[PDB]
Amino acid sequence: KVLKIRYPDDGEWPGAPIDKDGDGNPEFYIEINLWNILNATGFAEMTYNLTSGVLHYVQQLDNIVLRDRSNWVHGYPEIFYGNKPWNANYATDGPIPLPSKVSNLTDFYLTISYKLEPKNGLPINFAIESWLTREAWRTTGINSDEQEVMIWIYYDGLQPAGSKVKEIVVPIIVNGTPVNATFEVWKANIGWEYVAFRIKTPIKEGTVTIPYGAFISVAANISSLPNYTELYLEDVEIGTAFGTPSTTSAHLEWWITNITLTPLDRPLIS
Ligand SMILES: [Ca+2]
Ligand SMILES: [Ca+2]
Repeated sequence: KVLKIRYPDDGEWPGAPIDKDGDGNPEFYIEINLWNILNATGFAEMTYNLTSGVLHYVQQLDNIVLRDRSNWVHGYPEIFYGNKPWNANYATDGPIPLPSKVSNLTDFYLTISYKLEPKNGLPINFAIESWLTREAWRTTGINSDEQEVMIWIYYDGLQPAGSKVKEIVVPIIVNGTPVNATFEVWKANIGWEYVAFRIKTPIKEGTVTIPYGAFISVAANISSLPNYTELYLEDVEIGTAFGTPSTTSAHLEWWITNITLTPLDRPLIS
């Protein structure tokens, strides 16, 4: 009834599928994903109670030494749907058929209920991201002619890579109320094209619904990549990037109670 993964007990890359009906196709996949930590004292643990659906992350890391300080953040503990293109983990038991070409995929709402508790000023975000690849089912990383799209609905003390492009309005729902929100749009080239949408009014807890195609449409429109609509939207990842090169301790707790993807009768890109 409770799935648990733990760093460092389960190795340096703990992860596991959430497969509540035991059918061999996960509905989501969880990873502690301390991808830029070389060594730390303490632990990080992610539990997932299969009756309530609560995902709970608890992290107490100290003495942190990074694998590469130029990558800035320490890690991105996360839950995702679809095929994460960096590894062989996937989750496809859901209503949206990911991966799919962006030219074929319906728009969808993403609704997340959550609560974040970073300790002592730790720089963090709460970031949803997707990877857009030239092949349907990538598992070996990302190339220069592909894209990372990130949507930050909370942040403290972190700025997206690259430089600010513009601000956009996106109609979202916060705590049951439809609201026009503003997102800054940032663009970088970091080995691949990077586009991040950073909310101007961070939301540290509650229930948030966003229309995914509002973001992908802007990412398409500002992209320098050729044949953008032939890319596959591989996945939707939800997690908290944290840390900076001068952070040596990182204590953080958070909870996610619901993730829902809701299809809409319309194209993703408009
Ligand atoms: Ca399943
Ligand atoms: Ca994968």
